Amino acid sequence: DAEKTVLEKSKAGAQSRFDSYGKLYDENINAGENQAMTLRASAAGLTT
Amino acid sequence: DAEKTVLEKSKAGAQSRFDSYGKLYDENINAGENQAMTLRASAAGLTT
Amino acid sequence: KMMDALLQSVSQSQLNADTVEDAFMSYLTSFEQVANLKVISAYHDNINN
Amino acid sequence: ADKISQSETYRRRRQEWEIQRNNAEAELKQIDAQLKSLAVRREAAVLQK
Repeated sequence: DAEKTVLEKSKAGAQSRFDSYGKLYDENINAGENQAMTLRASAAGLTT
Repeated sequence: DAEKTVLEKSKAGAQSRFDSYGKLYDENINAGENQAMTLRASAAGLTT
Repeated sequence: KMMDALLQSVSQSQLNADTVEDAFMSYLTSFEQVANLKVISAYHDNINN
Repeated sequence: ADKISQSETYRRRRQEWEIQRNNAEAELKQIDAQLKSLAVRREAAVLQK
């Protein structure tokens, strides 16, 4: 029974790693990362 | 029999890691990475 | 050369309707500038036409 | 060129998070089968009793 506790409570750690990585994947680019893209690209349009 | 299930279903994870890394290796440089190379090198030719 | 301007201008991670629209309007600006020009003079490289 | 290289960086980073997420999911999946084996092992210990 104690060995069962070891297994399932390590599984809680694996679940926390899995869901945290999925949360980083689904929202891959936040509001700041694309803001830099738009800002950087606006500088490219001044050449003409 | 359950121990067999443990082994083969961890092997599925190893296969997913192996093929994902091979997919990153065979297509090492995508269409964006070399685009920057060509763009950066075009700036070097304006010195003359 | 303007299609090479276009490709590297549009090559990025995030593509939206406004970004691609603006990239196209800049391409079209280049195309229009190179289409309105008029010829002045010419030379024929060979003795025979 | 720096805008393009930043974009390719964010893309490579996201692919590395697929390698990590898939590794975590596989480890999660193998733990459940470990529990199934232990559930048997415990039934056999009750039966020894």
